[PDB]
Amino acid sequence: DMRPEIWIAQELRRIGDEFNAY
Amino acid sequence: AYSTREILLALCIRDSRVHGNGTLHPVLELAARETPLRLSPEDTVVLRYHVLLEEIIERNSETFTETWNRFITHTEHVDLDFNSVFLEIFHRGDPSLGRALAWMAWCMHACRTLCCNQSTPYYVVDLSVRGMLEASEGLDGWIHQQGGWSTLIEDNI
Ligand SMILES: [Br-]
Ligand SMILES: [Br-]
Ligand SMILES: [Br-]
Ligand SMILES: [Br-]
Ligand SMILES: [Br-]
Ligand SMILES: [Br-]
Ligand SMILES: [Br-]
Ligand SMILES: [Br-]
Ligand SMILES: [Br-]
Repeated sequence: DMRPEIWIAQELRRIGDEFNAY
Repeated sequence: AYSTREILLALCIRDSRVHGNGTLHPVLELAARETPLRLSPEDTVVLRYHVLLEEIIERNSETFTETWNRFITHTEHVDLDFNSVFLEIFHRGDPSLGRALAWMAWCMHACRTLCCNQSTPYYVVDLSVRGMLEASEGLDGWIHQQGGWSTLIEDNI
């Protein structure tokens, strides 16, 4: 139920951390 | 001193101005009235962020498509659910520029998807734009600590 939202946040944290070296 | 809500809303409007008919969904008109938006969508700071966020969307095209589709097809209360995504990004370690931009790009991509699909019910567009704008207020403390949105683009990105 709240599972989609935790996956989404995992992905955006990852994307944001990749950018931090960009 | 422009708020995160103002800059996100200006980005979404600009993004609408440059996709499809260039027409604004009634929901974006409403949000401009009610915020109230004091930033121009044609302001250079908005054009500059718009390019950075479009670069992030394009680089992560499929992941943005998938995450948004999963979100919108599983939610039973769209505006509330934006808040949950937000907190899991920004209170899970310190906020960073990258995470802030990743969030803003995801929101702008969601708004673009919702506004380009002529079949999308009004209430789904309305609650999503309200949801993203309200949740984004949570960035104001940290971005102020960085000298504001304008400082970040002019000097750090
Ligand atoms: Br997690
Ligand atoms: Br204007
Ligand atoms: Br990226
Ligand atoms: Br794309
Ligand atoms: Br809903
Ligand atoms: Br949609
Ligand atoms: Br409508
Ligand atoms: Br409706
Ligand atoms: Br500059």
